[PDB]
Amino acid sequence: QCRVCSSHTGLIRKYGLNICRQCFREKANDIGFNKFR
Amino acid sequence: EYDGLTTARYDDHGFLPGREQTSKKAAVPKGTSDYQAKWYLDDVI
Amino acid sequence: SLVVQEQGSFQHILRLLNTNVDGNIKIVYALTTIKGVGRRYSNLVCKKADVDLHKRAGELTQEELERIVQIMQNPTHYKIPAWFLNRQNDITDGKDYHTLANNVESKLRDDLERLKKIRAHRGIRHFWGLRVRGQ
Amino acid sequence: LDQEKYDRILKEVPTYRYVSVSVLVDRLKIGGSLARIALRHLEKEGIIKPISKHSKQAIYTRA
Amino acid sequence: SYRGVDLEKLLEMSTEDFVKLAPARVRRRFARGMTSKPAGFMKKLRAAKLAAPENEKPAPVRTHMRNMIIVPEMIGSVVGIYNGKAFNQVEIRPEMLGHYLGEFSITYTPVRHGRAGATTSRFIPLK
Amino acid sequence: KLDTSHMRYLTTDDFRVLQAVEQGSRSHEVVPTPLIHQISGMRSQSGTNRAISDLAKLSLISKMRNVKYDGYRLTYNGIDYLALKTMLNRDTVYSVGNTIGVGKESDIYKVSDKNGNPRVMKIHRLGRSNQGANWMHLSRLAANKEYQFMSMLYSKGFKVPEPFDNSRHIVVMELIEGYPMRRLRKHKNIPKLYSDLMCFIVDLANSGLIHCDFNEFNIMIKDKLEDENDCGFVVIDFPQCISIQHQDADYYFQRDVDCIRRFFKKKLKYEPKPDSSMLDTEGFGD
RNA sequence: UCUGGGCCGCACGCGCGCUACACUGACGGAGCCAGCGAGUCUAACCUUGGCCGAGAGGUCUUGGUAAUCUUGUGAAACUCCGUCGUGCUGGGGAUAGAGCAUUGUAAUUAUUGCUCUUCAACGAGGAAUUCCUAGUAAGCGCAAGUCAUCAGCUUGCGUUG
Ligand SMILES: [Zn+2]
Repeated sequence: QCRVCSSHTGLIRKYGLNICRQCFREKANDIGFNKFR
Repeated sequence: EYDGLTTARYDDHGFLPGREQTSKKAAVPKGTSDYQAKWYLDDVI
Repeated sequence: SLVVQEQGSFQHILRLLNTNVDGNIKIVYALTTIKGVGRRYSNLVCKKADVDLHKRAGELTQEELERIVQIMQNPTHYKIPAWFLNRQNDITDGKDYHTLANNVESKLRDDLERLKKIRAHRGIRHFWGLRVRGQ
Repeated sequence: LDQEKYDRILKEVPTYRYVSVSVLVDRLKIGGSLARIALRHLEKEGIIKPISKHSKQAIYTRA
Repeated sequence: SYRGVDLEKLLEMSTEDFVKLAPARVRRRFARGMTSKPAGFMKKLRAAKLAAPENEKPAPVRTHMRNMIIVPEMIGSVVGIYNGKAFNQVEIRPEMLGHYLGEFSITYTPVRHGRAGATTSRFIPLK
Repeated sequence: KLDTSHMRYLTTDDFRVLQAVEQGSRSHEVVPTPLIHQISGMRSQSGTNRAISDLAKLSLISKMRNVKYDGYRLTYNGIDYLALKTMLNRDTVYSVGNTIGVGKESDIYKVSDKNGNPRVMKIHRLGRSNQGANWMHLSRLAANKEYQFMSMLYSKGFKVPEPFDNSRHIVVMELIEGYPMRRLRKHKNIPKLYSDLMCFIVDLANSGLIHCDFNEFNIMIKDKLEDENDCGFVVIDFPQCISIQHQDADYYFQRDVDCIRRFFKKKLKYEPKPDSSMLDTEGFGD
């Protein structure tokens, strides 16, 4: 599950990452995903 | 009278009197719950 | 190819295996009129017996009709194997058969009353549905 | 009934001009499969001549 | 009959020979494996079978799994099958072979729609 | 939307305050707090505030304060509720709701009376919400004119059902145990009903009423008995009717006749042996 | 914690879609063109090739931890040559039964795929309503996510236009 905020909803299961989207949308730049286009 | 009342005395401010015409017919296989006996003898007019 | 026309000797409405067929469409699609025989089964039955299917069903002879009828009850002897048949590995006798137009309804009624005397959910669901939407 | 429709095809072909399967069944006489068998037998005969051949439409000329 | 086979010879062979006369679903179910608790189920089944009085019905064996293939060592036995709430006492007859046990155990009372009096009476009060 | 379960949360004082709101909102544009406090004629400020808060948390009265101008605004559901209270004062509505058919301007629910007989309803929501007064006023007058149309159609021996009341834009109708031809499959005595359905066009046009949207979906066919198959043909073409003095009635009339012959030649495969009823004979009939 | 049921149950209303009502088409052979991708370790993903089987698929091996192999993803719509003639037809494929396979511990309220049979409504759709100005509408398939198995769910890609 999402190991940030105990999120059992909104998971993305790609690449064995299991973060929810609402925690991925602010931690993307620290991971490396930057908004380009 | 209060004996012939399906619901409580609230009909001035609540529901409609609900009619429940109970058509109880018995099917006999030996040992049967209410569900299968409800599935066996349904009649629609 | 070549046009070949004959003075008469074609029948409009014929009858085979106590079922009516019409003699102006091709043989396969005159044999789709009977029930329990579709397109592909009739193609296989007619192309076993070296019947030209480009020509029509009005010029069918009786010796073709008798050999088609002779194909119908035992197709297994003439290299029509198991997976083309409707009755396959039955619970009653354990063999394979192709059910006919007056036997598809006996098969369906036999399956439904068998589900009734088994008292399965499929049977009581189907007869409850029939007895409720019928009424 | 064969000889009179032999006469109908062998009379109708030298009357009108452009022939296809649809034009043969617009003579209210013949079916389309028999229209193709008459077309191929007529190509073997030589009353009509070919202009364009395609699997859906094929026009011809009276000669 | 099961495959054109008389029933009294069918009562006395083992499960592998039933698989050799089975359809594809039963053979594929046998081909992977079972758990150990149907062995105790058939043990108490034949224990209730051996205490049966002659020319009568045997002791009921209250069953609960709804996924098991019928294997006919329980011919003549009577079982009560769980539906999730209650029990349906069903006797095994030898013409129901090749079937799951859970199709003898319905899950709901049916959807009634031909009753306009009870529907009209139970609407929400508007006052 | 409309959720009718919430108005029984209200006391007598709450719809007394709601009646004061609908009385004060028909004289000015926006009613403020002291006109609700004074027009109601009730004792305390506290009860008015409690009733206004009861309508506010049930989303029936919208609080608006546009720069030192406190005021209140009626939504659709509050005027639906007070129309159903003044329908309750006429002791006929008792228990409401199964949605069968959602129209553009009229939504159909399934109601009952104190007697328990099956009935239906016709609400009217014009605009669906930027509430003013023209939308709900036009819904009210449309409901009123179709109530007079409904009573005039029922009073002249037609197979058009019985009206009861026109309580604001809330219109309460009798349920008919009837089926459309989407559900209907085959009937025994098709030419008798075809005779009845040209005679319906004939005496509507003799009355001067021209029902235009007269498709397959219009006709509702009641089944009175199951052994003798008694029949009744219910026609719902109320906003699309046009008068006989209008200039474009000709293609409407031949469209109605052309649709009924094409629908009875399509499904039931029945052809008209008498000729079609044309416009001028019906024009001289009125 | 243990089992067993569901969330899919059906007079129905509403909505988003798929397939069709056909002959610019249905069927049988041949021609055959892409791109965005993705893919397995302390496991078993994408799979080439050879045998068996009508097929579903099974089986024996091999390549790729990746612009290297799948893959040139030889995709579909399409192109030609033959069958069908306007006939609810050979259009349509709903429903249903039987058998064989695969995944899952477990498939019945049928997971899914194959073979035969059943061939239901449905003859361009009323009131009204959605989207759209150039590689754009529309038709068509393919890839990625949900993935144990299937899409009619979503996002992209490419073909014709
Ligand atoms: Zn989170």
